Amino acid sequence: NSTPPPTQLSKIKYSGGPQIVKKERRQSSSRFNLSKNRELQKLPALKDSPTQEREELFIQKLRQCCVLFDFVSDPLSDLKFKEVKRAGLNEMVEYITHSRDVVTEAIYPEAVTMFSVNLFRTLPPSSNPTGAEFDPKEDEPTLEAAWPHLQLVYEFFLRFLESPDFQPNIAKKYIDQKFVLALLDLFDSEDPRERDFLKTILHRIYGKFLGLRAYIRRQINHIFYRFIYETEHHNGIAELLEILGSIINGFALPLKEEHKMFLIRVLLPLHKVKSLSVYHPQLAYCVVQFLEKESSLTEPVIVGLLKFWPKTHSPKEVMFLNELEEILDVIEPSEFSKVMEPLFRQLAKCVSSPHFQVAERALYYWNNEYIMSLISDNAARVLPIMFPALYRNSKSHWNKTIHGLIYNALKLFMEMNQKLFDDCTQQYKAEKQKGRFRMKEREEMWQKIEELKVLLRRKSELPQDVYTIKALEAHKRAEEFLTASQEA
Amino acid sequence: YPIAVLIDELRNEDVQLRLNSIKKLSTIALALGVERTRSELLPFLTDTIYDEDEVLLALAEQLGTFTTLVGGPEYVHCLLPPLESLATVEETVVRDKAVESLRAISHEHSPSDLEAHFVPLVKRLAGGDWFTSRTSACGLFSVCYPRVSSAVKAELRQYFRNLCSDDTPMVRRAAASKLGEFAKVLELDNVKSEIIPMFSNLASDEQDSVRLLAVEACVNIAQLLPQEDLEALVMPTLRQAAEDKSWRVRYMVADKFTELQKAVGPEITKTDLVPAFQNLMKDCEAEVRAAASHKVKEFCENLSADCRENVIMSQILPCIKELVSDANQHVKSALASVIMGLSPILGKDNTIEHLLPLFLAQLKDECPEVRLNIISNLDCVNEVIGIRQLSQSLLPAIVELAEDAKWRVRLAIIEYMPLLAGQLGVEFFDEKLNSLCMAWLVDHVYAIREAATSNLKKLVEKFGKEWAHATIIPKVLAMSGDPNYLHRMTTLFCINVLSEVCGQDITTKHMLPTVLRMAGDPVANVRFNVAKSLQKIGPILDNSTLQSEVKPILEKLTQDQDVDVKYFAQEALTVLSLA
Amino acid sequence: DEKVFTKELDQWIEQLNECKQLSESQVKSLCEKAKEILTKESNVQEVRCPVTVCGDVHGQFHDLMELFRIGGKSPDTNYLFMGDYVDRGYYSVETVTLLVALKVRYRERITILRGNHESRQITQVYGFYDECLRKYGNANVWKYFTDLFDYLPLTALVDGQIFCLHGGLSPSIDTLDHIRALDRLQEVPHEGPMCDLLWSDPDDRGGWGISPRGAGYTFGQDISETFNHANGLTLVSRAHQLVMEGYNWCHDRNVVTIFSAPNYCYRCGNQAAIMELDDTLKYSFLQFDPAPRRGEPHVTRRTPDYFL
Ligand SMILES: [Mn+2]
Ligand SMILES: [Mn+2]
Repeated sequence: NSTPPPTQLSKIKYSGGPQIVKKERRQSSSRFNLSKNRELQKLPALKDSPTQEREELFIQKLRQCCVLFDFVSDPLSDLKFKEVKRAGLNEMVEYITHSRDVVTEAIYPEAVTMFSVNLFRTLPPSSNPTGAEFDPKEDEPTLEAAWPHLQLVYEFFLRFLESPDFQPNIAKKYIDQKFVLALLDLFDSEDPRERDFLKTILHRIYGKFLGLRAYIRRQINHIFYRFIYETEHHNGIAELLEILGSIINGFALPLKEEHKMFLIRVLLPLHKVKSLSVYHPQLAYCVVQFLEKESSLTEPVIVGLLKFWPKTHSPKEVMFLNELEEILDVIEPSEFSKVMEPLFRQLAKCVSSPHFQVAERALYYWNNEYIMSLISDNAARVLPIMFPALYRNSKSHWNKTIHGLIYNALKLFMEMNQKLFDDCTQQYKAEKQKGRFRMKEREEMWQKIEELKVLLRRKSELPQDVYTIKALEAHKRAEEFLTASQEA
Repeated sequence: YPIAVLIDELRNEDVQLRLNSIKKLSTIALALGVERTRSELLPFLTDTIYDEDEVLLALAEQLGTFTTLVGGPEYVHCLLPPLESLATVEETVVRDKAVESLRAISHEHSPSDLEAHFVPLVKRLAGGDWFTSRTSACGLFSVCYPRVSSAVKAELRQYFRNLCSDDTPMVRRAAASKLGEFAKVLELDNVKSEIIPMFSNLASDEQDSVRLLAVEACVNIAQLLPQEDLEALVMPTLRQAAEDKSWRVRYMVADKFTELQKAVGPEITKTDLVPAFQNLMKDCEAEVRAAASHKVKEFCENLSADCRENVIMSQILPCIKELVSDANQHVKSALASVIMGLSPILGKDNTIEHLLPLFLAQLKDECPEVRLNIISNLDCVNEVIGIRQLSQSLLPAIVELAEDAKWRVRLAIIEYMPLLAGQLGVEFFDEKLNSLCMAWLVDHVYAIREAATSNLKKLVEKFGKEWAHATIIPKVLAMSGDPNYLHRMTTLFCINVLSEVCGQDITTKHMLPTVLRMAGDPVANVRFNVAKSLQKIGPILDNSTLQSEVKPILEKLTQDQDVDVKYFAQEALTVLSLA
Repeated sequence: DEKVFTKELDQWIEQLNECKQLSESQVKSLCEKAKEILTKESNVQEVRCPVTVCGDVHGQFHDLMELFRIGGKSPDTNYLFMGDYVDRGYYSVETVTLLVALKVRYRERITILRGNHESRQITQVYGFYDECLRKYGNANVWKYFTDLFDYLPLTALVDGQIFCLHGGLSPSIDTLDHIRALDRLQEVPHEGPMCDLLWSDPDDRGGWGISPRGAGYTFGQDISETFNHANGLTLVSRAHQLVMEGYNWCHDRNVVTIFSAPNYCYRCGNQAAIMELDDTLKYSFLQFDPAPRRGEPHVTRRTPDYFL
């Protein structure tokens, strides 16, 4: 019923100055292991050939397009040898979608070999700078220079997988664990159009190859474990999480211990990376889809979010509050009472925050009548947590919008139940110095020493790269949403 | 002293109050006796605590120093239970602190309880279920190997081989990172038979992030092997790592190339490392060419002296003639930093014929960092070729760079100017280079103006006071009538550095009537720079002029309308002791 | 004024020049010292003739130290800054602390104006509130600086002929006497005369337009020609906008945009510029590149966001 949110190709808000333009961001170094001889004449067409020299002509068209050309160093070298590959790749795409019974088992090694020599390569050094002073959302993408040929290889392989005469028992000896690992290494590509085809191809490979499903899930974890704990830099975290969001919707309902350890030890520590804003709509979908699957996991998810609650990063604190409202929308009333005292001690700090975007995001929880439903059934101990946070800061805020929302939140508590208690005067003043009971014993331990809303969002004033942008809007997607894949 | 009080302070629901009460864990252990901190405090840290990772980071940093507070070096194995729990924590800054503290504790161990308490701790971390424990086990093999028995250290080699063949690449990345450090504590016949097959397997790994770490292990492995079996054990692994399909592994061979030259030896360097160096300079990736250009001086310094100038002139120099005209700017800037250093190696006549056109082609390059790096080593070519040859081939390129567009390139000529003027003589400097040093004083960039005043101090130490009085003193005194106030202060800045070197007679009779004349300047910034200069040149003048010509001017500037002129004149009256 | 404070104040400028922040109690005493100086300054400040005029710095401290190597050190060269000192950079705290400390020490040599980023709201959307959290541990230094920002003057008038301000003109202001009647001791509003003085822009459309920035207006050549004649001005210097050459003339040389942050946000690859007015009020522009970065760019595991 639900699909993961589709990953956008260009994720930078370019509403600054549009008169300044860049210089196309051309790639510098080309490739390793190229060919020497690149001579290619035009083979005869597949449709006009007789019906018995069909597969050998299709092999020779696939024996072509395995010679790699140069688009980076000399961008206009061999234009007649580049167009015969481009017309040949476009011929095989149009041949494979319309005609029937065209793939024999002698076509399966050549279509994998044509994929493995064109795309499987070592991605070039990253043109974007790295460091603590760089916003990871404002990284300009660098398009692949061989995209006149690389696009039609991705387009051919996707129509090859989705053909009705595709036999996954024959192709599983050529699409093996070495093919999958080399395909997962390409998800760090800086071209967003390349990552979009890899997301759709890996979704089809996971869907049809049941013997690779435990291997794909393990190698994705190795990508996230390096990303969380070692490098903190990967360009395709949002594309992999969109694949995993379709896997979670197909899990078997007595949920396995392998999948529960994936939520706690992989999905929850992904919230602490500095570049969470790049992949947050895809990460928040995978967390919520676990709790729709099994609501018993609501307690370790919420106490894991409060453990990774950001304190020196205010745009991430708004994203935590946005994700936490989606969890509280689907929470059970029995799970709410188990977790609400660590939950509302954090919301007391967020309502009383000096940041106006953090304060107004937590004060919008009172507009949610389902969250206010669970508060009214637990008002005996959720009100003494929230009442000092709203009453100590009713008039002391620089923004006057927060003055209205705090008064709006305070009148919903008094109409909920008449707890008009006024014991804020002693339980603050006695605990002014109850922390000074423990301070003089802290000094007593030294007595025995011995032996010594346009303005409300962060925009980018970078110059646009108008050739790269219109190339990203001209790229039609491979598939708009990823359907679920049922667990076997 | 009460255990039931501080157990709730360290379990207090505030996170910051748990952090300050656990950063003072040394003072709690100092207050407790050294026997009760073993029986109550340390089991409490073992059993109860698991919290925020900021608390666990502060806890792991304290327990590396508890070797005296626990009872001395013969009870230090009681710190091993808590430190083992912090070595398995998922966060990488706390389990790196825990493995750092585990190495400091291991030196306090006896050789008997290393095999009883520390080696079973390594074998439990190396056989853990999660990768965070197996990663922390890799850093503990070197500090516990050379002090245990032969049967125990045969088990430690088996447990390190299992980490090098791990299922996850996170542990294989950490096993290769500690392969060279672990190999330096093994005996020679065990490196030859157990380290080599596990080093050769980590260099043929499917992940290139594991393969590049085997290159850095190849430096440490080759430097403790004899030269006779470097060809049959190490060299085919290094030859296929320089031809690797990943540029990140070819980058690590080029970045560690001079270390591989010293470790392997001078004879295999001629056979295998010289043709491998030509292929790294002619590489398809610009990051590898820039890394192989940084090493082009140090590689040719350490060649064998029987064939040094023959290898450079026939194999290296045709490859660096093409890195000069390279398209990428990082490789041109990296070559220019070290290309002048191979001028003493080739000799005088080879520098004139072959290296001097390469220097002129980089003094005129379009990149400013190529021009900066080629100026900074201009003295190194000056000791090989003569000053007669430097003034013929390179001096028209230096004079042309004195009016460069980028001011950093203009600054590099000024810092070279007192060295160049001392060798050229005073009769050549006055005719062709004196107008260059005076044109820098009226430059638009202030850092060129203040580098030219310091240049004038270094020039008169090499040429004398009577050269200054006849040539450069009337040039900087005519700058006082410039209608720009930024240049009128340059006269005061020149007098601040010339007064200490031209003596009392030139300061009193030529430079002191100029600083007293512009004390009635309209701009207030010149008016306290006069008072800041009379404090500076004050001690050089005698007491007679200091009381009759300097003091009546400093008393008038304390009646000024501006507050900063009034302050700096009042400050100069106390330093000159004229109050 | 008193002598033992200035030797403490001179130590802070020397400490800040090494890119070292001040303590939280030192920022509080500094921002109250600058509050007494700025509260007796007019909404349009009178600056004398020899002065160097600077644009947006935006927290780039190492390019601010490069700016002092083109124009000169702070007591020797009279300076005039046009707001936007705390945002879009890694060292926003050390940039605004130095520029305020020069104002307390050298109140006739520095003149700091208010930009659009010296308000409470804009400085929390971008990374200055998080920078005071990361560098000081709490939100007190942010509260000290943004309360100081209310007392900063809006505009400046160099020699009665050159009008310096951050953003641009407004339909509610047509006379310099109308800027003097404003009340500036408040947070920057979302609309009004004070808001458009820090948010407007020039363009080539003519008349008042809709400022796409969301706040402010856009004014054409016919307005700046009218504003200059009604007040006796020869030039309305400004900034607020990224220009690639560092400076940019507009509107038949009636306004000039000066931007003093080279390689803006360490991405843009632009030059910077400063405008030097000499003793007879003739302008000249010095362009400069970013400072070279020196240190150890090694792999340092950043401290996480949840450690406080
Ligand atoms: Mn700005
Ligand atoms: Mn601005």
